Amino acid sequence: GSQIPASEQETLVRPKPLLLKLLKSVGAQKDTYTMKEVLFYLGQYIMTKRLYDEKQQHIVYCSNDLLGDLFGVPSFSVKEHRKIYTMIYRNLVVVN
Amino acid sequence: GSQIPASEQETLVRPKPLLLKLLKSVGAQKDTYTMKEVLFYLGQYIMTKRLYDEKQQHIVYCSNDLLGDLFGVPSFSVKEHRKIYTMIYRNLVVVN
Ligand SMILES: O=C(O)[C@H](c1ccc(Cl)cc1)N1C(=O)c2cc(I)ccc2NC(=O)[C@@H]1c1ccc(Cl)cc1
Ligand SMILES: O=C(O)[C@H](c1ccc(Cl)cc1)N1C(=O)c2cc(I)ccc2NC(=O)[C@@H]1c1ccc(Cl)cc1
Repeated sequence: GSQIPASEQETLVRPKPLLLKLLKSVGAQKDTYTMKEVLFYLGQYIMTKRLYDEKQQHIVYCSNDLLGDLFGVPSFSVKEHRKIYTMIYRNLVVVN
Repeated sequence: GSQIPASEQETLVRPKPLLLKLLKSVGAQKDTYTMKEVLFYLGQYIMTKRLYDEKQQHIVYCSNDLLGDLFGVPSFSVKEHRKIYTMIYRNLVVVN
């Protein structure tokens, strides 16, 4: 989360089928996570498939990728935390 | 429009306050347009403010532009025709 209220970073959530598959494919193994954990695994993911741009590393390109289907965009910046979060929020259910 | 029938491109619409200002900001001067015209002005806007990705030209990076707020995305592909129509529709009222 970095600059997302730490309180919000610990928010307990249940990823929907598509996001859950993304997570487990990189090593995750629960059905319930904290936002901070999702970001972490989503972080490994980006890193392993190298969805980042070599010369412009803070920009991710997920056009022809499963991530692109979850987020619904061809690219985003890892510097804009609030936007990534809301993009992640649509692929899960917040456990109350 | 494209991938979208001509019957749909000619649909009559009334942009909402923000999209309207957006349109008039690039030379438009009506309060009601056809989808085809909105796309055209929106095309000039994108081009005029150089919002296209230099190395992935089919991607409109509108993250830090008012266009980002209206479309609700940090970016989008000009190949996703139906998605663009949807984003535009949310910003207007179809003149019945
Ligand atoms: O570790 C961080 O603090 C940072 C981060 C950036 C934005 C947000 Cl919302 C949370 C965390 N982050 C990265 O900088 C990062 C960037 C790339 I390019 C690749 C991996 C990576 N690793 C991270 O753990 C996160 C991160 C992971 C997934 C996503 Cl979608 C965004 C950022
Ligand atoms: O001219 C077209 O047929 C095409 C177009 C693409 C998608 C849709 Cl839905 C309608 C029209 N189009 C562009 O390819 C385009 C691309 C860029 I990058 C910049 C301008 C541009 N000009 C256009 O007239 C359109 C277009 C304009 C605005 C938007 Cl939001 C999307 C496409």
